[PDB]
Amino acid sequence: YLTHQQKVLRLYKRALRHLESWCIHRDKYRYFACLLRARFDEHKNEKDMVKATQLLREAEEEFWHGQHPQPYIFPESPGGTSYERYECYKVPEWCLDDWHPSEKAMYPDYFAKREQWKKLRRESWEREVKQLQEETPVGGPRTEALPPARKQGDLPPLWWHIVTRPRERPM
Amino acid sequence: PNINKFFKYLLLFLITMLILVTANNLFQLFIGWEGVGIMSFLLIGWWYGRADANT
Amino acid sequence: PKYEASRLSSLPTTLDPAEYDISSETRKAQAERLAIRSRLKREYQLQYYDPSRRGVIEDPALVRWTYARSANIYPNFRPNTKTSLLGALFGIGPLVFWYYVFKTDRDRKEKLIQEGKLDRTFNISY
Amino acid sequence: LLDLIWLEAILPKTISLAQMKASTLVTNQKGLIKLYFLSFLITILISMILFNFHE
Amino acid sequence: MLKYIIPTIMLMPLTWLSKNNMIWVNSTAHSLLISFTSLLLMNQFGDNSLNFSLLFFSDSLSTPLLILTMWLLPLMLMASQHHLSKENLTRKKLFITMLISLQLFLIMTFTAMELILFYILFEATLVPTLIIITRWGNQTERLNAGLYFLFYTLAGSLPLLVALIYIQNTVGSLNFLMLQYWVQPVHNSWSNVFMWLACMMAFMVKMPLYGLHLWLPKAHVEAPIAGSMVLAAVLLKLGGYGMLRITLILNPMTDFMAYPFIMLSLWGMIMTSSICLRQTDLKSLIAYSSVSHMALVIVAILIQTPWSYMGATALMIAHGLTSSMLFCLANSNYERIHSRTMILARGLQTLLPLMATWWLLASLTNLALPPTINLIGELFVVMSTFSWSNITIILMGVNMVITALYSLYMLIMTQRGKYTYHINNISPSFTRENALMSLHILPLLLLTLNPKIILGPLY
Amino acid sequence: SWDKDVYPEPPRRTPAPSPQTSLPNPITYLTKAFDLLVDRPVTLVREFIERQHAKNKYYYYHREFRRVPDITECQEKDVLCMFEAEMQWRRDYKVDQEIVNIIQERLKACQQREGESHRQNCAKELEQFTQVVKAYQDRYHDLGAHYSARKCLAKQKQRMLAERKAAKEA
Amino acid sequence: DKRFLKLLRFYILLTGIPVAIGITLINVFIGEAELAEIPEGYVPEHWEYFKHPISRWIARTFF
Amino acid sequence: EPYPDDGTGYGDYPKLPDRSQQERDPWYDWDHPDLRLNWGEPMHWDLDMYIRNRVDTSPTPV
Amino acid sequence: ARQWQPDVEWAEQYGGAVMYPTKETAHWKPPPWNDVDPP
Amino acid sequence: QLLYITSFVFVGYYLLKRQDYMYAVRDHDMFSYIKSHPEDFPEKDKKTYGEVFEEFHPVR
Amino acid sequence: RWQEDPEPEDENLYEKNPDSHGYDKDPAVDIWNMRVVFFFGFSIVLVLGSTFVAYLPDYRMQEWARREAERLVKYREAHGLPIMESNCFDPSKIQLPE
Amino acid sequence: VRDHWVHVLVPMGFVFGYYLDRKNDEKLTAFRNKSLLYKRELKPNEEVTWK
Ligand SMILES: CCCCCCCCCCCCO[C@@H]1O[C@H](CO)[C@@H](O[C@H]2O[C@H](CO)[C@@H](O)[C@H](O)[C@H]2O)[C@H](O)[C@H]1O
Ligand SMILES: CCCCCCCCCCCCO[C@@H]1O[C@H](CO)[C@@H](O[C@H]2O[C@H](CO)[C@@H](O)[C@H](O)[C@H]2O)[C@H](O)[C@H]1O
Ligand SMILES: CCCCCCCCCCCCO[C@@H]1O[C@H](CO)[C@@H](O[C@H]2O[C@H](CO)[C@@H](O)[C@H](O)[C@H]2O)[C@H](O)[C@H]1O
Ligand SMILES: CCCCCCCCCCCCO[C@@H]1O[C@H](CO)[C@@H](O[C@H]2O[C@H](CO)[C@@H](O)[C@H](O)[C@H]2O)[C@H](O)[C@H]1O
Ligand SMILES: CCCCCCCCCCCCO[C@@H]1O[C@H](CO)[C@@H](O[C@H]2O[C@H](CO)[C@@H](O)[C@H](O)[C@H]2O)[C@H](O)[C@H]1O
Ligand SMILES: CCCCCCCCCCCCO[C@@H]1O[C@H](CO)[C@@H](O[C@H]2O[C@H](CO)[C@@H](O)[C@H](O)[C@H]2O)[C@H](O)[C@H]1O
Repeated sequence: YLTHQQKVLRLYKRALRHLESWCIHRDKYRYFACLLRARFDEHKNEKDMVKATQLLREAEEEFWHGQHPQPYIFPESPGGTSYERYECYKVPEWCLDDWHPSEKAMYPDYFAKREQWKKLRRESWEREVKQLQEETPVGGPRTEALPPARKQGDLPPLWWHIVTRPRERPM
Repeated sequence: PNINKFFKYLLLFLITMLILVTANNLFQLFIGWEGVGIMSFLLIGWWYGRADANT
Repeated sequence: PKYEASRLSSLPTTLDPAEYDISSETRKAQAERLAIRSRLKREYQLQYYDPSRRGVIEDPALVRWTYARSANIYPNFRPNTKTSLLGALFGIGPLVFWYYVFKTDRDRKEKLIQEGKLDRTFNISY
Repeated sequence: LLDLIWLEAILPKTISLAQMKASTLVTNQKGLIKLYFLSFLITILISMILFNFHE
Repeated sequence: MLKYIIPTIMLMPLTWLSKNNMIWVNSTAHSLLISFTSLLLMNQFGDNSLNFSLLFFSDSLSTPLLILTMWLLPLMLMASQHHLSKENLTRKKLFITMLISLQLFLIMTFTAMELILFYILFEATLVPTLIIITRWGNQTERLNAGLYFLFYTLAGSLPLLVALIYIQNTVGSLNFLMLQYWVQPVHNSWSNVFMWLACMMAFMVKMPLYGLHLWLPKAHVEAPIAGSMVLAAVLLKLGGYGMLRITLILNPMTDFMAYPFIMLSLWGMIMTSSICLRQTDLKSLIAYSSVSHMALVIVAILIQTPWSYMGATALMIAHGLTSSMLFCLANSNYERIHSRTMILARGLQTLLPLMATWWLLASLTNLALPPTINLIGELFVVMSTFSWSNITIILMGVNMVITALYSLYMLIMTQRGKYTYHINNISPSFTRENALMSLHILPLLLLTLNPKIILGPLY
Repeated sequence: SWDKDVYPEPPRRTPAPSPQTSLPNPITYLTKAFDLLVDRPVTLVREFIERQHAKNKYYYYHREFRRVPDITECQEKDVLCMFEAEMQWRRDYKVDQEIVNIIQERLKACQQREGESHRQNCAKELEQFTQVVKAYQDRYHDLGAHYSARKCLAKQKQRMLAERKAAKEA
Repeated sequence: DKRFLKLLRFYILLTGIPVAIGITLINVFIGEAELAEIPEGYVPEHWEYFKHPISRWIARTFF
Repeated sequence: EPYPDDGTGYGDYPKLPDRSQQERDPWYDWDHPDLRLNWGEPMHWDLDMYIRNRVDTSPTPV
Repeated sequence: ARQWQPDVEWAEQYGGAVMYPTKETAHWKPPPWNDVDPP
Repeated sequence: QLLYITSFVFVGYYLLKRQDYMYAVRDHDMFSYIKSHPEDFPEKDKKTYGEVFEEFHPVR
Repeated sequence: RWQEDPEPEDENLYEKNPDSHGYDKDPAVDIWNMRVVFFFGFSIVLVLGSTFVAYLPDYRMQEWARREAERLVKYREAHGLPIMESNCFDPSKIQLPE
Repeated sequence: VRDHWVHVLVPMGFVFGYYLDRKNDEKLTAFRNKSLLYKRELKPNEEVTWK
């Protein structure tokens, strides 16, 4: 499902990250990052696709042999040490509807503004559904892409759970 | 946000270990023995939204 | 040294020979797979984003799974050579194995007690 | 294998099957006076020749 | 026992003559009062049991079982009144009448002096229980659950009736005090082997013994919450109470007749513990957890040692509160998401903080964290089975590992991780639900301060 | 408070302070502070409580059980006699459990008191524990959960039969 | 959740405080019984074989 | 593709690849991010064994 | 979900001539509602 | 409702009278037969448990 | 197909009564149900019940047995008797077979 | 009170059951002050040892 170009660029990024895991020191990594870029550059203009696929196929085998068994992972990336760390603090917005009236009374201005967002969501829903109906082929949607708002005064269909989603550091 | 619960758990961790260390009979020792084990479960899995922490 | 896949260590996608043989038939299949996913994603999203919905969006896929893992098993069970041997070996076998382990151990212990050769000097809790 | 299949099969499922088959044998009668009274003749004959209920 | 039987009976006119909107208030208030008076049964003596009359007696075994029984009725009423809200008045009063009648049969069952009187009340409990399951369960499978429950019980219980009537002919009495003195040894013969089986199989089915347990996961998954609570908390213990009494007259034949059932139980507890690790229905997981716990009780009763009988008593009481609490916890989720699938609603600790604390405490008692009476009971059985044979420690120890894994797997799956995005009706825990959980866990943990009252006669 | 004969304690030998340093002993001052800040106030509260108790003196008693004929004197199936013999046996069983518990407490106290010399210095207590555990095991071990005077008597008669047989052939 | 815990605390203390006070006053101003030999020709009541006043009350009243 | 028609009780339930949920793309916008499942997709028979807390089948460097 | 109660498909299980259909009783029909057969 | 109670009680009383009479007759017949045939109902010689041998079955 | 009522919508008790204790729709009945459960459940049964259990008059004779054991140990040791004997019953009262 | 008379039903039932339980004791006095363990001479004012 990834094109040839996408596969080659993903291999380049992945190989540089494992290379940086081996080198550690910045000056050393710069030296070998340039040598590695030269190898990708040596075949940049290959035109016979059969030949290029063989090059990519072999490069992936070379990457597998030489990968770091413990590559650096950004802390919040999947598999990182802080991945999903703050999920226990992410509370969905609908929980606020169940607050006791004395709890809402502590934030009169926040809850007035929240009531306006719910009004906006309600007034916009039927137009959002209608736009999706009239823009979707007869069989159904063939990709997961969603359209923008067309008319002025409309909102992009299916926006609520993207716009009102929890903050990355909710506390 | 749950720093108070964190300190309560650390103190409970400490108490169960002292139960373990001063126990004069094997049943009292087992109380501390399993106490520290369960307190580790709750503190290792402190960030319970992270699957790796629960694992 | 080529990758040797196992049950618990799959073959990496980048080393899959078929990941590069993407023909017009395979690309057609991928498009059809994405079409189903997009169709289901839209059905879910129209309920998920509905401002007037309070409750649980029932998932037939989840219902089918829990049903398949229980209610549907006996109706599709056939007693044949395979299920009989596994039934006998796994259900009856362990019970016989443990009976002899405990019966043998207890017969030996009883014989020692009856001859005063088992040390029970301070044994008064049972 | 055990709980959902064999432990069901060897007791409740087999016992229920036998009763259902027996019921059909008993109740699948033609409603014919001739056949019922014929079985009476066999019953009386067997009662004497085979079991000696008349002694 | 008339001071308990009669007020229990009076709960029926109380419920039927109450104002329409006060049936739950009145029945709950007065069943709690009856439970309070049940503590008067703690007048136990070191040598003699408390022998009220020619019909009823109470000793250290039946007393904790009585107090658990009378404690559960108010808890069941609290647990039931929400899902019964839309039911019409007469059908609510009928539901409460079945619960009261079950309590009446149970307190008479646990105190009956004569084994045939015990049998009749032991069997009367089927009727209200069956009615509760099949009339007020939610799903189509409740009708089949009622049938499995009914005929598994009667398959073993009718042979028990023949054996008991035979014993009275031979001995002259089924009075338990009489049998303590007129008991004679059981000799080896095929006649006595089947006498032994008729005397024990009815109780094995109710425990339930591994291999005769298939009815139980059906009955729970289909019963309403109050049916699940009394089924798990008390009705299983009829079997344990039955064996603890009837084994008096089966010696020394139990020396070898126990072997097949100890093997089924020792292996069964590992099989049913492993099963819990792959269950998809939360109610079915808790049901299979009961099978594993009661396997220890069967082993404890069968090896017949003072330590095993004390552990069996403590285990039965402790499992009663823990298991009933777990069903109540699972039901509280069910009242919001209307599904028993464990994986459906996750990360609930984020949404219901205090309820997650009840989940943690119920889990820790289920895996027998010391010094809970759950651990005390299990440990006493472990100590006594080791003397029976040292190798049992391998099986008992492995089962302890598996019990922790599924107890905490259930906790982690439903309480931790990320909440399900589309489940947006998780309203805050009601005061009623929180009070229901505390009335399980608080007495359970308070018993750790004075375990002797739940250790039985062998104490 | 308790009978010293039942719960013996050897006479206590404390060495006298024999310092060989010029530094003050921090424990001595702490000991004095404890007696002033903790012991004296605590003693006053107790003395007040003892005054109130002295005003309202009343007594309780240790129940005494007359002996009744034991199971050996009971005719077969005579529940009225078996019941009293059985109840007496059950009371004696509970008492013997506590006798063993007293001896075990003596043994445990000796082990702690004697420190590193406990192996040599607790021989008398270990002997008495060994003998009482043997007697208790002979009476009560292996009876089962459904124990009784009848089963205990059957166990004894089996033991007497074996001891007679060994004695005769010897 | 906070309301429940406040209610749970209130109702436990509603009787828990009077009981804790009541026990303390009984232990101070009544005190336990002192063990004594049975005077010759005396038959104690069954509740006189117990030491603590609350235990004696329980035995006398209910048992 | 259904499971082989022995007498084991699979019925027509699909046989899906025996892969842990850890192997799925963590950057895709899953309906159930913790499980890496989409609503309405067929669940593996052993899904509960393949959650990210249990059996991992991910490729290994060795 | 509200408590399941029998539907028409469940009810018709009990509206036949026999509870357990067989090859022999396939031709059986329920008798007249008022027990009267036409002349 | 009053006549329902009265009718049951009225019949129940006479049924209870006949019930007790039949059981009194059963006992009367039994004791008279035991007297008529003393040879079949001798007084068993009773031994105390000190004399009666019972095998002991340890639970270990 | 047939004429059947639709499944009713799930009703949130907090909607109409934000102070609901979850016992009843009627706020007055709701409060009374809460009070009886809490007063009888916690104030009475658990507190007084726990107190009652705490002061049971020597449950099952354990304290009497310890006092009696002390008396026998004292007497037997002073008079030079064994603390315990192997024979529960006097042999002179037993007749052995054979 | 016509509004709160149902609250006597269970308490009265306990009192009645208590009374009936005591009544049963009076039918089981065959061995009162006659057991070998507890038999004793009566106190000057005592009519029975227990009831
Ligand atoms: C071990 C001692 C106790 C053994 C007791 C065994 C006797 C039978 C107990 C259960 C009887 C229940 O009565 C009947 O049982 C069968 C299965 O058993 C159920 O039938 C069930 O299995 C059959 C066959 O798989 C299916 O066709 C049916 O759809 C399903 O509901 C009936 O719906 C139920 O009406
Ligand atoms: C230990 C001795 C215990 C003796 C207990 C006796 C219990 C007898 C229970 C009733 C027996 C008949 O019960 C009947 O069983 C059969 C199959 O089992 C069920 O029949 C159902 O399953 C069978 C088997 O697949 C199908 O062929 C049938 O189409 C289906 O309806 C009936 O729905 C049920 O009504
Ligand atoms: C000679 C023997 C005869 C024995 C008869 C003994 C009982 C006689 C009872 C007569 C009174 C019956 O009372 C009649 O029924 C019920 C119960 O009170 C009342 O109405 C009832 O409504 C609801 C229940 O539905 C409750 O609040 C309460 O039970 C009552 O108010 C009627 O308004 C009254 O007319
Ligand atoms: C856990 C708490 C349970 C709460 C139970 C609530 C119901 C309480 C029922 C109370 C019943 C009291 O019943 C009655 O009490 C009085 C005390 O005044 C007793 O009075 C008698 O007690 C003893 C009897 O040996 C003697 O001292 C003397 O004969 C007399 O004082 C009666 O023998 C008893 O019939
Ligand atoms: C879950 C299923 C549980 C199944 C449990 C099966 C237990 C099997 C117990 C076997 C012991 C049965 O009881 C045993 O039977 C044999 C006959 O065969 C009896 O044998 C009796 O008759 C034979 C004649 O052949 C005589 O030689 C012998 O002297 C006499 O004892 C024994 O008196 C008895 O010891
Ligand atoms: C915390 C509240 C708990 C509520 C339940 C307990 C309520 C009652 C508890 C205390 C009762 C008063 O205590 C009770 O009175 C006196 C002591 O004064 C004792 O009685 C004894 O002393 C009094 C003199 O004072 C004399 O009559 C006599 O010497 C003797 O009978 C009782 O044996 C004791 O039990």
